[PDB]
Amino acid sequence: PLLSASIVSAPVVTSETYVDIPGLYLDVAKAGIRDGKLQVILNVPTPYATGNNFPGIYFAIATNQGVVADGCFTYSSKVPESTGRMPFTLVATIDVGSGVTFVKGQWKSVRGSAMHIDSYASLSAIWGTA
Amino acid sequence: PLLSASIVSAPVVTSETYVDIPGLYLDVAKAGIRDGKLQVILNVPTPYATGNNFPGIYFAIATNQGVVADGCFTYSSKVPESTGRMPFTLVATIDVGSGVTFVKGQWKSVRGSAMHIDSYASLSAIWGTA
Amino acid sequence: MPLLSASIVSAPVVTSETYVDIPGLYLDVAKAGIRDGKLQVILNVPTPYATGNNFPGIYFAIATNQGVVADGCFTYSSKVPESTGRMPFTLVATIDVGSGVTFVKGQWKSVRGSAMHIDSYASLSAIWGTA
Ligand SMILES: C[C@@H]1O[C@H](NC(=O)c2cccc(-c3ccccc3)c2)[C@@H](O)[C@H](O)[C@@H]1O
Ligand SMILES: C[C@@H]1O[C@H](NC(=O)c2cccc(-c3ccccc3)c2)[C@@H](O)[C@H](O)[C@@H]1O
Ligand SMILES: C[C@@H]1O[C@H](NC(=O)c2cccc(-c3ccccc3)c2)[C@@H](O)[C@H](O)[C@@H]1O
Repeated sequence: PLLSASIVSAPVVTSETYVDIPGLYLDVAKAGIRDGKLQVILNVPTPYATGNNFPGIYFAIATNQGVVADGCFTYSSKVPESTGRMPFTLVATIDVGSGVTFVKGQWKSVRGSAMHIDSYASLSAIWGTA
Repeated sequence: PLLSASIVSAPVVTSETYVDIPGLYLDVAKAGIRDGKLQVILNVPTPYATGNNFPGIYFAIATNQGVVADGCFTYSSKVPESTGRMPFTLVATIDVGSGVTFVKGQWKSVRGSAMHIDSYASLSAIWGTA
Repeated sequence: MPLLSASIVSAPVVTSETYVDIPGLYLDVAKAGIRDGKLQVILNVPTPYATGNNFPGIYFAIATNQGVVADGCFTYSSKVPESTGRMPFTLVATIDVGSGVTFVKGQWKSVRGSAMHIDSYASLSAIWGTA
């Protein structure tokens, strides 16, 4: 039992709080998963951030109970000569029998960065047992 | 059933088109997979690129039908002081019942870059159902 | 369909010329009753950084009781980075349990004397299957 959602682009976003990346959503309930474990992979292979103060993006895996895992990339220069593509992957294993109905990908600005996904990205899950 | 192929190095390559990374090939047919879903992970943990115009590498997951997912890393300087190692992971979920016999890893130059893998890299797949 | 996972929210700062264990990134394959088959292992360190004076970086490894099965690194592209940016890292290996594997662990080693930092979420995961 394999869940997968993929996008080829997202709207540009700037946010001080975690907001949902449109299209990176897995309905666990719709697949009739009510117990057990999901290994979740948020894969954003070609993201970039724009800004004037060491830009970056915070990414999270979230369920109906909140954020379960988060991370980020940041550039190593204040004003990068060019905002290079910086691959990002996040892996978390969640318990469904806690009352999980959904899994989603979120993002949040680092230091006011504008966040960009303009190519393929994916949210995936494999089901198993404790 | 768990598919896996790993390499410890590849030849240096420059290409304006996607070409196959030698050794990163999964034979779905030989494994007797003709239906269902594969979650594929292309993992190139220690790549780098060389060039004079903001180097990088494009990576793709491809089947007998073509590319199903792609991404890249790029540096953030035109002529990096040193071409740092830039980890890359791509994840895609494919339908084997569409006529898939193989899954392979490909790469393509960014702006004429020379592409380097000189350490471990892997192409993996887990089979499941919808 | 057993799913193994270990996660941390931080580790101690480390400088090491040799691979050392990242505390908390450990999977007991035996205790889970796995004695045969294949594990697909993912080491995920999404927000690491390194500090140093000479193009800093970190080497990461997946290891078993038999030794290292896979390794990689990130490195910065400047000798003395203006700031040590967070550089996401993932390593994927598929191992055989029936060779005498009891455990899987995450390791790290300095690049050029770097100090190694994990101060946020990181994970070691495994999915069991067969050839
Ligand atoms: C923000 C810039 O984005 C550039 N990339 C593009 O503008 C671009 C244009 C067309 C296609 C793609 C692309 C294609 C396949 C997969 C991902 C991206 C990138 C990239 O090369 C630079 O280093 C920099 O990060
Ligand atoms: C291109 C350069 O490559 C260097 N890497 C090596 O020269 C090197 C030499 C021996 C072994 C390895 C290695 C070992 C394990 C896994 C990956 C690479 C790297 C690296 O330190 C620099 O920052 C830079 O990106
Ligand atoms: C070493 C620096 O680390 C900074 N990050 C932090 O200091 C920081 C502070 C509080 C929280 C977090 C964090 C939160 C969620 C996930 C990961 C990290 C980072 C980062 O923005 C910079 O670019 C740089 O790499």
